[PDB]
Amino acid sequence: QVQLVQSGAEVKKPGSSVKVSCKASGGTFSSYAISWVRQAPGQGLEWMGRIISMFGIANNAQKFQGRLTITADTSTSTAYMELSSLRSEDTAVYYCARGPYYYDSGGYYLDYWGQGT
Amino acid sequence: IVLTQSPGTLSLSPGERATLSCRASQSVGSGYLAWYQQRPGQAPRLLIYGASSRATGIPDRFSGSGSGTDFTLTISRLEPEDFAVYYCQQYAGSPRTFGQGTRLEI
Amino acid sequence: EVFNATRFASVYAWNRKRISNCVADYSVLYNSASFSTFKCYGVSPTKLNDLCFTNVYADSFVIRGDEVRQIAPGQTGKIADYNYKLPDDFTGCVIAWNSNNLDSKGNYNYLYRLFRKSNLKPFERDISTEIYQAGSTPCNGVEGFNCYFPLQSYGFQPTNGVGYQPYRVVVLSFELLHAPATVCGPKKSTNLVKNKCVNFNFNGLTGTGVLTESNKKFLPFQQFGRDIADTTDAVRDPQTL
Amino acid sequence: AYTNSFTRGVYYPDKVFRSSVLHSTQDLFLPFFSNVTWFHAIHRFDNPVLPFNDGVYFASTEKSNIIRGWIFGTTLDSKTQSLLIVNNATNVVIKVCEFQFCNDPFLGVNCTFEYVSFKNLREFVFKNIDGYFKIYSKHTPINLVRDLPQGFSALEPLVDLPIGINITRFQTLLALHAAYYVGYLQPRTFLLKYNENGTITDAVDCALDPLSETKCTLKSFTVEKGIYQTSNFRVQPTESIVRFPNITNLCPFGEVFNATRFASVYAWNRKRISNCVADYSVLYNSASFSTFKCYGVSPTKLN
Amino acid sequence: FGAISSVLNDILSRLDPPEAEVQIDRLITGRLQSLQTYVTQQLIRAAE
Amino acid sequence: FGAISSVLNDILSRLDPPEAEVQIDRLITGRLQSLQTYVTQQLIRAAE
Amino acid sequence: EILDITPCSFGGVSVITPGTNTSNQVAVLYQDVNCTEVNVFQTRAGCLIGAEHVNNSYECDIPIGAGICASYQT
Ligand SMILES: *[C@@H]1O[C@H](CO)[C@@H](O[C@@H]2O[C@H](CO)[C@@H](O)[C@H](O)[C@H]2NC(C)=O)[C@H](O)[C@H]1NC(C)=O
Ligand SMILES: *[C@@H]1O[C@H](CO)[C@@H](O)[C@H](O)[C@H]1NC(C)=O
Ligand SMILES: *[C@@H]1O[C@H](CO)[C@@H](O)[C@H](O)[C@H]1NC(C)=O
Ligand SMILES: *[C@@H]1O[C@H](CO)[C@@H](O)[C@H](O)[C@H]1NC(C)=O
Ligand SMILES: *[C@@H]1O[C@H](CO)[C@@H](O)[C@H](O)[C@H]1NC(C)=O
Ligand SMILES: *[C@@H]1O[C@H](CO)[C@@H](O)[C@H](O)[C@H]1NC(C)=O
Ligand SMILES: *[C@@H]1O[C@H](CO)[C@@H](O)[C@H](O)[C@H]1NC(C)=O
Ligand SMILES: *[C@@H]1O[C@H](CO)[C@@H](O)[C@H](O)[C@H]1NC(C)=O
Repeated sequence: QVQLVQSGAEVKKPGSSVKVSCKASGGTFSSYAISWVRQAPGQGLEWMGRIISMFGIANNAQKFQGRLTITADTSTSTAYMELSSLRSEDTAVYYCARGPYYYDSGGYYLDYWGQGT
Repeated sequence: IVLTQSPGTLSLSPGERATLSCRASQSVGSGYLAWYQQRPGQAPRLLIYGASSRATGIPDRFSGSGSGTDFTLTISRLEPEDFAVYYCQQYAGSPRTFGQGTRLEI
Repeated sequence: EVFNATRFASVYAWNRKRISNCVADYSVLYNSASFSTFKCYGVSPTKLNDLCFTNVYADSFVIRGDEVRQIAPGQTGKIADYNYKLPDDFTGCVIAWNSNNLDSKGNYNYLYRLFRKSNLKPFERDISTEIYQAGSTPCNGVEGFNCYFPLQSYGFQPTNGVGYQPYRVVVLSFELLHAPATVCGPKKSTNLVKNKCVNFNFNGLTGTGVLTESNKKFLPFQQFGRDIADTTDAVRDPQTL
Repeated sequence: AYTNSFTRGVYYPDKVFRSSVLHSTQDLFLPFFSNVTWFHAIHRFDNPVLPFNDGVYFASTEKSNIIRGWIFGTTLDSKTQSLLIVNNATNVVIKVCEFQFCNDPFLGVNCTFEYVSFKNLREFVFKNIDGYFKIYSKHTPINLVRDLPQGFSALEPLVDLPIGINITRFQTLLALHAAYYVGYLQPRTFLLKYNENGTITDAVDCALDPLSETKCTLKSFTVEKGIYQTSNFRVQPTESIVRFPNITNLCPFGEVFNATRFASVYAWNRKRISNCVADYSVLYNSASFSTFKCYGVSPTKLN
Repeated sequence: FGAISSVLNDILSRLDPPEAEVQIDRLITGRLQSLQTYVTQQLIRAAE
Repeated sequence: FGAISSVLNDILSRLDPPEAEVQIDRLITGRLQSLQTYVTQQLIRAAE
Repeated sequence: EILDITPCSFGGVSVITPGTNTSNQVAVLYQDVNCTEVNVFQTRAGCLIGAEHVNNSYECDIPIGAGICASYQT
C-alpha cells in the first residue's frame, strides 16, 4: 500500500549536492509528520530532519545543522531533501521516515516507513 | 542522551523468553519509548510504542514495560522466523536517537 | 460569497472579509430557515432589517456541537478562550447551520490550535506555528508534560457521531459607530420636506424634528452635527450634499 | 538633534461637528512642549529608519517635494504586508498591496482596496486604529524658516484606510541627485476649543503642568483666582509582598479525583481537606474534564 | 449608565421589547437617580 | 449590599471581569445611593 | 510577628493660582503629607510646593488653610 520508490544506487564526487526523493502513495497524506533518517553501512541509523506538512516548516539535526535544507511539496505529495558539501565517504544508503505528529492521541512517533533509496 | 541497551545480543534458542531491555541515562517517561523491528536489509517496523501502548497490527506476544530510567522489551515465545534486528528508540524529546541493534543468530 | 460560500476557513486561520458600499437584504437571511442557531446580542433578529450599520465584518469558521453555545460573550472554553475570543460588548448575531451535507465525507481538513495562546486580545489571529511553549524549563523536544503540539486537527469521518457532528458557523461582526454607512437595507426613500413637524430617520439616526436649512458650514469631511448635550442637531443629507 | 513642538499635534478626534464646545477626549496625542527629533539628509547623509511605537508626528519642509514616500513595515521583504504611499507629480496614488521593496529605495532627479487620485509647511499625522489607517494633513504658510512657529494647526482626516498591520518601523523616501520631525504619541487628554465656524483655534493639555490640570478640571481656558481641587495624590506601590505560609503537604485532590470508587448520592462521602498545599493548575490543564462550570470563583483564577 | 447605547432612540431602533425592557430599566434607574439628585439640589438651594 | 463579598478588592479577586461587572455594578449602585443619602443629609444639616 | 497595616499616604491635590491674565506661575498644595513623600514649605494643611514662605503679615487673598494665605506680590 504505502511506499517510497527506491532509486538507482548512487556514487558522488566530493563537493557536489545530492537530491533524494521520497514518494507517498496511498493513505491520508498531509496529516503525517514526514521526517528524514539515514543509516551508514555498518553503523546505526541517524535522524536528520522533521517536517510538519501543513505549515511546511522543517528543523535540522544538530550534527547536520547548517548543511541540510529540507522541504515538502504538498502538491505532488512528496518530501524532498537537499544535502550540500558531499564528500567521498558520504556514498551510502539513505532512508525516509514519517508518522503522525498528533498529541493527546498518543502517537507522536509511529512507523509507516518504505524501503530506502 | 544515549540509550544504552541490554545487552548487545542475547543468543536465544527458539521458544525462550527474551527480555531485550533498554536503559536511559536520564528519565524519559512511561509512555515515552518505542521499539522497531528491522527485517534483514530493509527498514525497521514499529511493534510497541509509548513503552507499553501496543501498536495496532502486531501480536500480543511482544510486550514492552518499564519507566523512568529503566525500560524493558520482552519477547515471550521465539519462533524461527523471528530472527531479525530490533532497535530501541527514545520517544520523548531531543534529536531522535535509535538503539545499536540486536542481531538474533542461530 | 461569504455566507453561502463554497469554502470555509479553519479556526486556526479564520478569514476576515471587508464588506462595503453595498445595500444589504437582511430579509433573505432571516426568512431562510436553513439556519440552525440565530441568537442575536446587539440587534434584534426580527428588526435586523430596517436599521443601518456603518461597517459589517463577516467571520468564517467551522465548529462542533459544543461550540454553538461555547461561542458567546463572557463564556469560557478551550476554543473560546485559546482560539477566538468574542468581545463582551459584541454587537451582532452569531449564525450557525448544518455542515453534514458539505463536510464530513475521511475529511481531515480542519485544525483548531489549543494550548499555545493562553491569552489573546479580542479579534486577534495567531498564525505563528510555535511548536512548543506548553511550559517547563527544558526545551527543543516535546518530552513529557514539559510541552506538546498546540496545532491539533479535527478528524471528520463519514461515521461521525451527532455529539461530535460538525456544524458551519458564520459570525457577522457589526461595529456600531458614527461614520459613513456602507450597508443599509432595501427601502426606497422619499424626497425632502422642510419646515414641517416630521418624523425623520436620516442615515438611520432616527428621531422627531423640524427640518430647516442651516447656515452653519461643515468642514467637508464632517457628517453629523451635535449639541452641548451631545444630541444630534445638524445632519448632512446623504444623497444630495 | 531635538527641539520642542510648542503647540502642534492637535487633530479632529471624532467624526462630528461641534460649535463652541469645550469637549475633553482621551486618545493618542503628541504631548505639548516635548522633544521632537530633528534630522538632516543633504549633500552623503542618508535617512535612517525610526521606531514607530504607538504613534508618529511627522512634519516636512520641502521646496521641490524631495520627500515623496512613507513606509510602516515590520520586515520590509515580502514576508509581511507592506503599505506604500507615494505622491508623484499630479496623482496621489495609495497602494497597500504586498510589494517587494528594495532595502534602500530612492528616486533619481495580498492586496485589498487601492486608492488613486521655507514658505510652506506640510504637517502629516499617520495613525492606525481599529484596523483602519487614517491620514491627517495640513498645509500652512510660514515665514519662520528656522524652526516651527508657535501656532495652532488642525489636521483634518483626509481618507480612512483598512490596512490592519503590525506596524513597528518608519521611514521617509527622498530624492537623490531636508529636515523632518519625529515624535511619539502617548495617551493624553486634550480640551479642544471649537469656534462658531468649527475651526480648532486652540487646545490645552491636561497633564502638561499644574495650570493645565486646573484648566481641564474647570473645563475652560480661562481660570479665575482661587483654589481648585484637580486630582488625588497617591503613592504608587513599588515592591510586592507575596507572603504565604509554608506547608510541605501536597493536595490529596489527585487521589480523591482519580479514586477507583465514589459513593452513591443517597450517602455521598464527605472528605476533609486541610493543612496541605494544593495546586489547581493541574485541574485546569487536564482536558478530560467535560464540565468545569464554576459559580463562586472564576475557573481560570481558582489556583 | 451601563446600557448598550446612551441614545434612547438607538435602543428603540436596535433592540426589541424582551431585552429592551432590561435596557430601558437601566436608563430609567440611572437617569431617574440623576434627576432625584438634581431635584434635591434644586429644592435645597431654593430653600436657601 | 447583596453581593458575593463586601470587600471590593475581594471582588477584583475571586472572579474574572466578564461576569464580575454585575457584582461590581450592584456594589456601585448600592454605594452611590449610600453617598446620595449621606451627602443629601450633609447639605440639609449644613443648611440647619 | 504582629504587623500593623497602615494605608499608603494620600490626600487631595489643590492648585493655587492667580488669574490667567495676570500670570502662568502656579503653586501646588499637597494635603496632609509630610514634605518627604513627594520652595518646599510645610504647614499643618499639608505640603506646599512652589510657594515662597514669608513671615511678613498681609490681608488674606487666597486661603491655604491652617492659617496660611496666598497672594500674588513682589
Ligand atoms: C501576492 O500574492 C501571492 C498570493 O496571492 C503571494 O505569494 C504566495 O505566498 C504563499 C506563501 O504563503 C505561497 O504558498 C504561494 O504559492 C504564493 N503565490 C504566488 C503567486 O507567489 C505573494 O507573496 C504576494 N506578493 C507579491 C509581491 O507577489
Ligand atoms: C446557497 O446555494 C444553494 C444551492 O443549492 C441555494 O439553494 C441557496 O438558496 C443559496 N443561499 C443563498 C443565501 O443564496
Ligand atoms: C528633551 O531634550 C533635551 C535636550 O535635547 C533633554 O535634556 C531632555 O531630557 C529631553 N526631554 C525628555 C523628557 O527626555
Ligand atoms: C504617478 O504615479 C502613478 C502610480 O504611482 C503612475 O501610475 C502615474 O503614471 C504617475 N504619473 C502621473 C503623471 O500620474
Ligand atoms: C469661519 O469660517 C467662515 C468661512 O466663510 C468665515 O466666514 C468666518 O469668519 C470664520 N470665523 C472665524 C471666527 O474666523
Ligand atoms: C484680565 O485680562 C484682560 C485682558 O484680556 C484685561 O483687560 C483685564 O483687566 C484683566 N483683569 C484684571 C483683573 O486685571
Ligand atoms: C514628618 O515626617 C516624619 C516622618 O518622616 C513624622 O514623624 C512627622 O510627624 C512628620 N511631620 C508632621 C508635622 O507630622
Ligand atoms: C522671620 O524669619 C527670619 C528668618 O528665620 C527670622 O530671622 C525672623 O525673626 C522672623 N521674623 C518674624 C517676625 O517672625
